[PDB]
Amino acid sequence: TITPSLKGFFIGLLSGAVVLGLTFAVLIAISQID
Amino acid sequence: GTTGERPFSDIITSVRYWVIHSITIPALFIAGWLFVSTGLAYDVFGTPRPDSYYAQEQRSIPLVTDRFEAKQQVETFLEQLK
Amino acid sequence: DIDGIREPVSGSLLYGNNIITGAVVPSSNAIGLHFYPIWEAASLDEWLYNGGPYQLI
Amino acid sequence: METITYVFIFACIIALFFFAIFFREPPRIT
Amino acid sequence: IAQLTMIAMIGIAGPMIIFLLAVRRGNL
Amino acid sequence: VSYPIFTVRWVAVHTLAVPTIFFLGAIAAMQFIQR
Amino acid sequence: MEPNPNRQPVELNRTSLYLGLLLILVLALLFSSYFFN
Amino acid sequence: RIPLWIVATVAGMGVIVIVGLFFYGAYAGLGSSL
Amino acid sequence: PLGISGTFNFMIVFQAEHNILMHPFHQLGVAGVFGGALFCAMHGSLVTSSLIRETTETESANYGYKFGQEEETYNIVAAHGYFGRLIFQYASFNNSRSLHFFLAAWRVVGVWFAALGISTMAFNLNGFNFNHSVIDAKGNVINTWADIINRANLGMEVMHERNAHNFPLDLA
Amino acid sequence: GWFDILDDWLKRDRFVFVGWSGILLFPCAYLALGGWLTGTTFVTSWYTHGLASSYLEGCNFLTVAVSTPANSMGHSLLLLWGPEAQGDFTRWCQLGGLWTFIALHGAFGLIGFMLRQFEIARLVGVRPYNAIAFSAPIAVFVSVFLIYPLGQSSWFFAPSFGVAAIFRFLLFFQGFHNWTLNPFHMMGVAGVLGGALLCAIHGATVENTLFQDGEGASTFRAFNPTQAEETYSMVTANRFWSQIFGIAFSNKRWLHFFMLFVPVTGLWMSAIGVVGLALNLRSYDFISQEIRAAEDPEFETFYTKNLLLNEGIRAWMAPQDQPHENFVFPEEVLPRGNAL
Amino acid sequence: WYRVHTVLINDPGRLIAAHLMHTALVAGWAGSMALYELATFDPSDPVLNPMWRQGMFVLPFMARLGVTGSWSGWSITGETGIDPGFWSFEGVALAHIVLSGLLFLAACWHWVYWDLELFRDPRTGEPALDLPKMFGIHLFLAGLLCFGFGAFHLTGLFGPGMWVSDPYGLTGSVQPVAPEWGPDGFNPYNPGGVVAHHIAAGIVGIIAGLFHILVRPPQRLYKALRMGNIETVLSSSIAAVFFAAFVVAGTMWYGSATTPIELFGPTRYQWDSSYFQQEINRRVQASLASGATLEEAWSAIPEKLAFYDYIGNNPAKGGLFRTGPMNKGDGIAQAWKGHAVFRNKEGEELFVRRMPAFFESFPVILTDKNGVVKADIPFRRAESKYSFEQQGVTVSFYGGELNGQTFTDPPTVKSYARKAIFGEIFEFDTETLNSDGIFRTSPRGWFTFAHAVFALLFFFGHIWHGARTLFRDVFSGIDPELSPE
Amino acid sequence: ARRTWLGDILRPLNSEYGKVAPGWGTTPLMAVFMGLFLVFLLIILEIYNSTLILDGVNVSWKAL
Ligand SMILES: CCCCCCCCCCCCCCCCCC(=O)OC[C@H](CO[C@@H]1O[C@H](CO[C@H]2O[C@H](CO)[C@H](O)[C@H](O)[C@H]2O)[C@H](O)[C@H](O)[C@H]1O)OC(=O)CCCCCCCCCCCCCCCCC
Ligand code: CLA
Ligand code: CLA
Ligand code: CLA
Ligand code: CLA
Ligand code: CLA
Ligand SMILES: C=Cc1c(C)c2cc3nc(c4c5[nH]c(cc6nc(cc1[nH]2)C(C)=C6CC)c(C)c5C(=O)[C@@H]4C(=O)OC)[C@@H](CCC(=O)OC/C=C(\C)CCC[C@H](C)CCC[C@@H](C)CCCC(C)C)[C@@H]3C
Ligand SMILES: CCCCCCCCCCCCCCCC(=O)O[C@H](COC(=O)CCCCCCCCCCCC)CO[C@@H]1O[C@@H](CO)[C@H](O)[C@H](O)[C@@H]1O
Ligand SMILES: CCCCCCCCCCCCCCCC(=O)O[C@H](COC(=O)CCCCCCCCCCCC)CO[C@@H]1O[C@@H](CO)[C@H](O)[C@H](O)[C@@H]1O
Ligand SMILES: CC1=C(/C=C/C(C)=C/C=C\C(C)=C\C=C/C=C(C)/C=C/C=C(C)/C=C/C2=C(C)CCCC2(C)C)C(C)(C)CCC1
Ligand SMILES: CC1=C(\C=C/C(C)=C/C=C\C(C)=C\C=C\C=C(C)\C=C\C=C(C)\C=C\C2=C(C)CCCC2(C)C)C(C)(C)CCC1
Repeated sequence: TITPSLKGFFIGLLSGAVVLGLTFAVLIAISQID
Repeated sequence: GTTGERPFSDIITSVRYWVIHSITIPALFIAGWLFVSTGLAYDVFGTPRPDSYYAQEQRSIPLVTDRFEAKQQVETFLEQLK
Repeated sequence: DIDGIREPVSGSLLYGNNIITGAVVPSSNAIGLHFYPIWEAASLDEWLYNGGPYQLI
Repeated sequence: METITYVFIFACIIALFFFAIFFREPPRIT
Repeated sequence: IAQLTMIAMIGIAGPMIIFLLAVRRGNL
Repeated sequence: VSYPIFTVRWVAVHTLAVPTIFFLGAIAAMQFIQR
Repeated sequence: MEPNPNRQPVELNRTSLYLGLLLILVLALLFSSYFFN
Repeated sequence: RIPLWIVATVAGMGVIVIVGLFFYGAYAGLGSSL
Repeated sequence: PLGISGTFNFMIVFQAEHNILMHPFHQLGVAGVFGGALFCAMHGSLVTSSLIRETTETESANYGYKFGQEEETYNIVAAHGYFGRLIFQYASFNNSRSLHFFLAAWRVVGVWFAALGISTMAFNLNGFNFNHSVIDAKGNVINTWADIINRANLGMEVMHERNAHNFPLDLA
Repeated sequence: GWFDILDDWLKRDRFVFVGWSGILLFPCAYLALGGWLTGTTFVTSWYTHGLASSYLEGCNFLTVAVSTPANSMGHSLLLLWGPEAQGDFTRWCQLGGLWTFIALHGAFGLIGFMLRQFEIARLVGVRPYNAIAFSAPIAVFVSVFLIYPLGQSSWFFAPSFGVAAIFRFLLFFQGFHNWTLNPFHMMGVAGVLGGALLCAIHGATVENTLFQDGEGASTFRAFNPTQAEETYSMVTANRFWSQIFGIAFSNKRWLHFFMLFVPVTGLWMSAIGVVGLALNLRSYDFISQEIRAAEDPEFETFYTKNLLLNEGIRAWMAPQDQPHENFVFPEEVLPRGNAL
Repeated sequence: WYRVHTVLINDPGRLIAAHLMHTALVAGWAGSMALYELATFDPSDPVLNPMWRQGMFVLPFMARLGVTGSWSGWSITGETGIDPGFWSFEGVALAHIVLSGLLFLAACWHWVYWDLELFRDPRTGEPALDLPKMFGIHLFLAGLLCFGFGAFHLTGLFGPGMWVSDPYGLTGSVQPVAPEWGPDGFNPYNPGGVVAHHIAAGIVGIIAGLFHILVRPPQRLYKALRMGNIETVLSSSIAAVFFAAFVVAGTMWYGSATTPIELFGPTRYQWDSSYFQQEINRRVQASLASGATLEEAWSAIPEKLAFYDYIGNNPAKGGLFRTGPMNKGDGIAQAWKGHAVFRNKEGEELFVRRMPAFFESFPVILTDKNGVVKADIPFRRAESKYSFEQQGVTVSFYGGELNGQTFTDPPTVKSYARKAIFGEIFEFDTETLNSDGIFRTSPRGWFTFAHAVFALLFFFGHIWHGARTLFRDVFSGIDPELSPE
Repeated sequence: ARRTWLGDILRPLNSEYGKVAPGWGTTPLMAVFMGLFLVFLLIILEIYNSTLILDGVNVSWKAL
């Protein structure tokens, strides 16, 4: 448990999510504005 | 058939364009040229200065030996040349 | 015998029994860019050694 | 064999050629 | 040092013979 | 007619367009260097 | 056991093979030698 | 209002001229034969 | 040499005496050939991708055209509406005749070039030479990809026509 | 219905259609086309192939590329936060990082883009024959960029993103693989050639069939766009070939679906053979031959000739090509004709 | 023809008979292959001629899951005094065989008896199938039959464990395995991570089954995805078949506990890892370092193990048209000749640089340690510097069959160096099946090659069928009447 | 439609045809199991690919 690459894998998961949450949250902003 | 087409087919002739763009083009050109003229580029991607390929002497090539500690190699393989 | 040296390389069927192998081999340096008219080879067997069939075709 | 096997498959393509440039089933104009 | 000037001049010459001809208007 | 400038057919253009005018610009520096 | 309706006629034209008979017979010539090895 | 034509000639030099620097840097550059 | 494998021999020799893969000509054979393939897939694609409605899988859809009819089994604008929609409009073809032409345009244009390329080197104006090109400061030789290409060449270079020439330079 | 709100915007006929596909297609299809260019002009492969990549190094357009990683790597996907670079753009850059990158993003871009066809043709309303025709290409790329590498030694031995870079890849195959002798590849050839032949046979078969349904001496003004029916009389052209080359068409419906087959078809062929090269399981030898050759210094076929090339284009190559397998090649040992 | 099998898209009557058949041609091919494989698998030896040598494609799969005994009286183990019952490669084969003619029989029922009761939807006077439902139970079932896999079989609670061997082909043997769901329970090599998987997803495969059998398909999915059209389920699955396909043809290539060595072959990456060597050698090192002689040292290293370090047993070296069992290639492996070390006048221990994957030919180069070239058979003889003879090399065998000897005459020495490039030299019986001398890939590799074109071809119409799914309407042709759009 | 022993006992299983449900309704609960899955697949993918080195997890033949 708590390996240096388990960590990198979590960090990668969020960064994955980070681009999902931002891309997706900015997609509906413009979604409903016309 | 239907087209929600915006200006375009003329916006180059745009009087304001070739103005707020007679500032943006060259401001972009040199912007990068510095990323180069500085030497930053190297330090960015690690690319070697034409003097930093082989150390002043030794004729080997810093080939990445293993797979898990690769970076470390590169590390010492970098400081190498001196 | 394409290249000059007398060392015939004949891919074919009734010799090189295959389709990817065999083919029609070129003329031989010997008689280069020279016109080798079947009727030159003092023997059709000669017109054969020297890629004669190639040209004509 | 083979040498034959090869000639045949060929002497055929020549057949299937003769059959398509003469027993072509006429294109109709309607 | 650099006649890079000459080539550009000769260049700009004829592509701007048309400019003047289009700004003076002249059945091109 | 009534046209805008901050359109997607714009974001696209500026995705690849400007880095490139940068890249080619960076290139001249590349073709001075030596030794 | 009454006959079956989903039994349409089986389609094939006289040059359809002229397209295939070629493809297969030629396909043969190539892939042959690699059989004789 | 700039002449749509001149928009095409001034630029058609941009490549025509930049590729010219490019082609020079191949006779003295870092990628020269010397 | 006329025969499957002789082709290759003939070819490999070439690539080893003329850097013909390093040609901005041979490029143009590929350029177009590697195009016609890319395009034959399109016009063939789109066209078939746009056919009226004449049978409903009773039999096939390739019957939507009895030969001779002056109609055009496929829909032109119905077609463009797509490609114009794939890559922005203006990029997809509007006029049908300016289309089909372009199809001889791509192939023939470069297939010629290639034809010239070989025909050019039959006089020894071979593909690009970058062997070593890229240098170091002291002078060490820094390898160009095309340097590798050199070995896979020098390799074939040496072995081809072995025992057929008694000197060091192949001038043919 | 917020789901339809996003949808709503997305697929709205902009200038260059976006779409749902747009959320996959567009990004990956960016950092890829991108990444290539990025390393093409800034990064060196010198630590994997001790060779120059970027334009900065002095390299030429042709001689540039984002060289696959050192074979020392394997197939590890070199994540940035991958234990390889441990998370470090500069190094991750040096360890070749861009490869797995460019390849994988392009992977998903090629996915996203095939889906980019299925979307449109379904909105606009048309047969899925475009996207279907994209199989040809997803194959080719998939066969030669993922499966190949994977079934072999390293990511290394995979093609490298550049011109001279792939040009190498070619000779490589001619050498230790003798690809040119494979039934498959000899079909890919069949496709990529005929498909082009068609692309032109028909191309100019058209430009020279159509009618005078316009005035001037130029065909551009000529009828369309979709109005009057047909420009080329498929009958007047027909009898032209049925009398010259013997056989011609009929039914442009198939001539438009045989134009699809030809290439998309043959191109898939090769893709198979190529998987075969993964396990080195290739078409190299013709038993019947080597055995008949072995015991007879007087039997020579092109086959053997070609076969000798390979050794040449291998002995000289490999060493400076496969640095990681420290090749040590004495001058003698090295094969080579007499006098050359 | 191109549509000749469309006559079933609807009536699951003559449609089940189709599946009922393909699936009798499959098990029909089952045992039939085995009798064939079976009818040619010379068991007499498992050390130099394992099933995986003499190309055996179906056999290997039996052993793995248990059946390793045969009514002939032997076992792919070596043992001679046992014999599972009806479940011997004999019955196993026989089994399917009966099944085929068995399934066939019933396949008939369903074509003639196409119009069947429950075959139609009640409310309407036409035939149809509640897909989401049939899937519900098929799924569920999957799960339960799965589940018990690890539950009894693989564990032994009821059945033969599964084949498992220790790090080096050596002591493999069918044996029960207890699940291990800690992290290591996910190492493609840790058997427990496969018996713990099958109880896991089987249990879960069950839940899903129940859910999917009860719950209902939320409209925006049943109307989005044209389900209700048997067409959609053919694409929603082609994709799962090719998905797993690709990976099975990935396990064989890359070490994988389901793909044992002793059953299919050596990992190509076992000749790349130099694997076998770093071991065999460490064994000569602990034996030598303790009370034993250089001649006594290698004698320890057993055949089996030496044999593995040979290239000819590396599927990497095959070729697309090397038509048969590896044995036809280099000959029927008879016995190990014994590791050979080359030396010279001086006496330094030279080392033969080996041939790797790609190369079908190599030049014999000798480099002592530290890596300097100390001898090599020269293609060019005139400016020969290291040439054998001139540095006069000599090899000596320790262990094996040729052991204790020391060869000195160039020709021979030179010979050994050549058969050296292949790794460990053995003596091959080529005569029996008249070998040719062109080592072929192994089934371990072969398999990998078909879950190729079969995986690759599959994906492509997952696109074509998945395109006849969403584009039903079109196909026949797009509406002869649209406006601008 | 022909009668059948086993058959009568099969439908309704076959009957509830167009058994649609309210709107996309149960979708979110689904794509939430995929979120866990797609990561899942990816978590082993990165362990096999030798990028996700876990404690006491030697991805070799040397397992036992
Ligand atoms: C045709 C239709 C195409 C459709 C197109 C669809 C496009 C969509 C693309 C999306 C997916 C692409 C991205 C997937 C990346 C997979 C990463 C990978 O590869 O991961 C790679 C690694 C494999 O591990 C390997 O392991 C090797 C040796 O391992 C062993 O090495 C020693 C053994 O001697 C030791 O025992 C050691 O402990 C042990 O690890 C080497 O180390 C390698 O460097 C290393 O890569 O992860 C593994 O386990 C591999 C497990 C993956 C399962 C198989 C999937 C890949 C299919 C290719 C395999 C088939 C082979 C091709 C042959 C012909 C094909 C028809
Ligand atoms: C998986 C089960 C399955 C089923 C029930 C079908 C059914 C069908 N497919 Mg299909 N297909 C499948 C899987 C399946 N496919 C897979 C996995 C792929 C890869 C993408 C395809 C790719 C595909 C294409 C490209 C096409 C079809 C088409 C069809 C239809 C054509 C009519 C008929 O079937 O032709 C069968 C008639 C024949 C005469 C078959 C003989 C064909 C010979 C020449 C192939 C030789 C193979 C055989 C000798 C050995 C095969 C073993 C090996 C494949 C395992 C039919 C609905 C066609 C369509 O029009 O739908 C109707 C069509 O163009 N399929
Ligand atoms: C997968 C990515 C990829 C990309 C981007 C390229 C790109 C290229 N390859 Mg290539 N190649 C690849 C994979 C790729 N290849 C693989 C996997 C192989 C297996 C061997 C090859 C084998 C190969 C050979 C043998 C050759 C090439 C050649 C080429 C070049 C000629 C282009 C052409 O003729 O197309 C025709 C055009 C189309 C099909 C339509 C699109 C055209 C492209 C996308 C645009 C080209 C413009 C360019 C990028 C810059 C121009 C700027 C201007 C247009 C504004 C081109 C740079 C030729 C070369 O010599 O390089 C010039 C050549 O001889 N390739
Ligand atoms: C009745 C159950 C049954 C059992 C116990 C067997 C057992 C066997 N069969 Mg077999 N077979 C069966 C039914 C069965 N068969 C049927 C109905 C057919 C069609 C006629 C066949 C056709 C057949 C052939 C052609 C062959 C066999 C062979 C074999 C033997 C080796 C194959 C093997 O190891 O399986 C391997 C099976 C798997 C590893 C399972 C893979 C299936 C996938 C991975 C599961 C997919 C699940 C799906 C996605 C649902 C989701 C799951 C959910 C829980 C998440 C083995 C003794 C081989 C043989 O006889 O060699 C001696 C052989 O060549 N069978
Ligand atoms: C060649 C690529 C390709 C293309 C063009 C298609 C096209 C199609 N598929 Mg499909 N599919 C593919 C690959 C592809 N698929 C693979 C590899 C699988 C494995 C299961 C599937 C499984 C599948 C199912 C179950 C279904 C389809 C269906 C379809 C059709 C409509 C739905 C769909 O497209 O979903 C496309 C799906 C995606 C594009 C996935 C989204 C993108 C992924 C999830 C991103 C995740 C990657 C992430 C960054 C992780 C990193 C990876 C790491 C290794 C680096 C359409 C024709 C539907 C259909 O046709 O039914 C009739 C349908 O039901 N597909
Ligand atoms: C895919 C999953 C799977 C597979 C492939 C197998 C495969 C096998 N198991 Mg097994 N097993 C499993 C899951 C599985 N198991 C689970 C979850 C459990 C928990 C209990 C078990 C528990 C278990 C035990 C205790 C035993 C096995 C055994 C076996 C093997 C012997 C069966 C044989 O090959 O004949 C397969 C032959 C056929 C499928 C023929 C099909 C058609 C014929 C005609 C059957 C019907 C004929 C006729 C109509 C009458 C049949 C019934 C009656 C005659 C018996 C092998 C097949 C036995 C072993 O010894 O095998 C060597 C054994 O003793 N298993
Ligand atoms: C000669 C090589 C070749 C190239 C250059 C090429 C290029 C293209 N083909 C396309 C389409 C097609 N090709 C098709 C069949 C074929 N295409 C073929 C061969 C090629 N096709 C072969 C011949 C078949 C025919 C037998 C079908 C019919 C289509 C489509 O309809 C489609 C189209 O409509 O085009 C107009 C376009 C789709 C654009 C796209 O997917 O963007 C999305 C992907 C992006 C932006 C990222 C790139 C993805 C790749 C993996 C990344 C690689 C990046 C580097 C390698 C760049 C390479 C440059 C260096 C190596 C020098 C694109 C212009
Ligand atoms: C008339 C048009 C008709 C169509 C056919 C035209 C085909 C012409 C092909 C020419 C391509 C290469 C030109 C070589 C010039 C040269 O050499 O520039 C090189 C980089 O090139 C380049 O950067 C090539 C630029 C291509 C990148 C485009 C990819 C997609 C991005 C576009 C997005 C735009 C929004 C760098 O030069 C280098 O310069 C020095 C390095 O700094 C070295 O010393 C060497 O001199 C070396 O040559
Ligand atoms: C050693 C050589 C062996 C290798 C073979 C040689 C390469 C063969 C390449 C040609 C195949 C392409 C056929 C196009 C399909 C087609 O459109 O022609 C169809 C069939 O014609 C054929 O198949 C006829 C095949 C024989 C033609 C060979 C001509 C010989 C040389 C002529 C020299 C003239 C001086 C006929 O019509 C087609 O089928 C019709 C239905 O009967 C439909 O209308 C279709 O739409 C389509 O028009
Ligand atoms: C009669 C009967 C029986 C039995 C039966 C049986 C047992 C049968 C069978 C069987 C059989 C007899 C089987 C089979 C089959 C199989 C098959 C038919 C298969 C196949 C084949 C194939 C598949 C092939 C080939 C190929 C090629 C050519 C190449 C590639 C690959 C392939 C494979 C494709 C009994 C008395 C018991 C009871 C009932 C009745
Ligand atoms: C990287 C990366 C990324 C992204 C990226 C990008 C963004 C890329 C890009 C890019 C780009 C965008 C690049 C570019 C470019 C370009 C260039 C540099 C160009 C050019 C050129 C050219 C080409 C020119 C010209 C010409 C002419 C005029 C003639 C012929 C044709 C041609 C075209 C050649 C991120 C951050 C996400 C992550 C990390 C990595």
